[PDB]
Amino acid sequence: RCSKKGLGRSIMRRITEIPE
Amino acid sequence: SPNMLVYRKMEDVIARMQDEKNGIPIRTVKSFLSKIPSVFSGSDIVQWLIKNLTIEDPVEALHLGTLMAAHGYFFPISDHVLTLKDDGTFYRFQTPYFWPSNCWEPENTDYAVYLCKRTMQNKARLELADYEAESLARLQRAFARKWEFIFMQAEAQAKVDKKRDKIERKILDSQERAFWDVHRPVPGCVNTTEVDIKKSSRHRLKMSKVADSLLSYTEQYLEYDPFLLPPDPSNPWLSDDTTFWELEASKEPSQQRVKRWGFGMDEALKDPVGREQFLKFLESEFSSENLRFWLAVEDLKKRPIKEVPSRVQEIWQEFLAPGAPSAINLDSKSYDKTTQNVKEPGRYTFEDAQEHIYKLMKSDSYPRFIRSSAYQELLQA
Amino acid sequence: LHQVAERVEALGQFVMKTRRTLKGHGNKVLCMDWCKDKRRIVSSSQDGKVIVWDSFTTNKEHAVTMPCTWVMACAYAPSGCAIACGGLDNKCSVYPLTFDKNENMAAKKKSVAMHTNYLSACSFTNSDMQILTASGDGTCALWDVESGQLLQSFHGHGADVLCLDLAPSETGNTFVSGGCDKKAMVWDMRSGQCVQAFETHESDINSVRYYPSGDAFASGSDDATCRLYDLRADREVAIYSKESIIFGASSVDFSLSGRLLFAGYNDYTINVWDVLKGSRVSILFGHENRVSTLRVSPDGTAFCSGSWDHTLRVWA
Repeated sequence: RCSKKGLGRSIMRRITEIPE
Repeated sequence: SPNMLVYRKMEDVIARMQDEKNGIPIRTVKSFLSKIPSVFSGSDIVQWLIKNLTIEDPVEALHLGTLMAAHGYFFPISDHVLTLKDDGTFYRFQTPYFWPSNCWEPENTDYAVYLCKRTMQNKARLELADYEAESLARLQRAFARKWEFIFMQAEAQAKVDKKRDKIERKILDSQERAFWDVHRPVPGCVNTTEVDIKKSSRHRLKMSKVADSLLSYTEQYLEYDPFLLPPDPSNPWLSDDTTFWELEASKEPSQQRVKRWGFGMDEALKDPVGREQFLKFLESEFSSENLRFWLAVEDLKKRPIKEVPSRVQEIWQEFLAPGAPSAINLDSKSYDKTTQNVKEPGRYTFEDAQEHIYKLMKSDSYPRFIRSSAYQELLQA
Repeated sequence: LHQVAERVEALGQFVMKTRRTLKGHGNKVLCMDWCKDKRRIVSSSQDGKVIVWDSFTTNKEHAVTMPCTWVMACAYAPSGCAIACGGLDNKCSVYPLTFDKNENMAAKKKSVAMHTNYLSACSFTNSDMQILTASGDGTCALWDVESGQLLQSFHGHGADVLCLDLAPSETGNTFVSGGCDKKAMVWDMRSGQCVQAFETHESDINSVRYYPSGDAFASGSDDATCRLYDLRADREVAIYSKESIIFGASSVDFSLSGRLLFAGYNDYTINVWDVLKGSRVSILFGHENRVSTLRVSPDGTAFCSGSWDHTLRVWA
């Protein structure tokens, strides 16, 4: 759960940054 | 792909729209209730259209603006249903990652994500309308297994965006609200996504000659055009009459009809009335055969392949067989072609013979008919 | 052309607007044709239901259901005996129009043509016995009525053809073709040989029609840039475009004068243009959705529209 959560968070962050 | 070019043209449009030196200025309003920046009023965009596009009708330019704004290039800040209304309401452009040209396609799980996120940002009200609440009810009933990480990433995004400044959260959430309006719209307004399954994969003469021909072919019926200048004002469509067509039914022509016959025997033969009167003259002049032949050819070109042989041999024996009463008259290559083809009934059997007799009739008969006393007496009244 | 055309006196105001409405369909509407009786109506839908109205009366006298979907082309008999509807089922059925069997207008379905792909349109040639058809095959032909007996073929293409219209003349029964290949080509039905072709457009082409003197034909496509082409000079005659309209061009048809020009568009308007001076003359905003296909009644008294709004109007 923790690994999945951290991965999802960092991934959404990197996505929203790629979008910016 | 076709519509790609359409979106490209309108991209040209909005690119000229948010121009550096020209363009609409994205203002920051100040109110007794709040201070809203980076908006503008629909009258602004209307004026911009009229200026840089020279769209004479305000209504026409408004309709262009209407469908543009219903393709996600700007939206009304307080409404779901995209419609440009010329007044003091506040708009905004869209983001290059959220145009519609980018082949985007949302899906049901993602609609669930946006539903959970909106419903959980505020918790002061069901910040939504009845159709979207209805959609979320169905998503619940059908997505029984998969909810949790949806809620997870939703509030995660909420933190990741609220952590940036307060006006940033506002503008980003406004944009990524409207872009899902356009791709899943309110029940009423038409979707602007779909596409039709079809796209779901040498002797020449001078133009002046053609100009004269086209102008003249216009003029000779120019006074017949029932849109531009009709002498018979009887319009069964407009003026609730029936008499015009009913006169068109009767065999007695109009004087219009008789003047119109005088242009070309082809049009005459198109007219059944013309056929009858021309045939009458040919009979009374003991000259009612070549027209009889040509009518025979045409009436032959109408039946299916079941009767083509039954007629071709028979028509030969009646007209094109030497020794029959009806004596169609051929030259060397004509009668040669006829004799060779007559064995085989064909959909283009008698082409050269028809050309021969047809130029004969067009060259001789029609002239004297128009010159004839019957024609003059019938055209007088 | 227009460098001499400015000489003809320009044209005045038009006041055309609605004179009827049809409220029978339950979907989009995607084909329509007049009769030669100059008053009836034919139009098929995308949801398997073909209709036969009387716009003069708005009173249904027929009804019929097609087995399939996306019925993309209908046609009316000259006398009024049969109609050919088909596309996406590769087979073009024809039904005997008359009040013959009060049981069904579809029950007498007799397969007549059938390609191996969706079918674009069809038009009768001259006699209630022989119908054209076009599919995604890139190849058309004439198909008899009762037999299904193919009569000739045309394989000059390589894409999806979408256009087909008779010539007005009863001189050489020819007809016209232009499709996805950006071109247009005209068959001579006496042989089947592609004697003349044309290409200037910028995308697929969505219909064409003859200049009603039997001497030329213009058209428009999803370039939004309509053009008119001669047969005798073999050359483009004048551009028909305007930067304002941008959307696709989804029909054309002339007025009996051969003066005006009609075309339904994708920006929901219609657009009548002068054939000589090249100016617009009106834009008659009626349709809440896109224009599907459009025709002029043969008498020369009005015209209807095909549109994406789930109903028809009779625009006078």
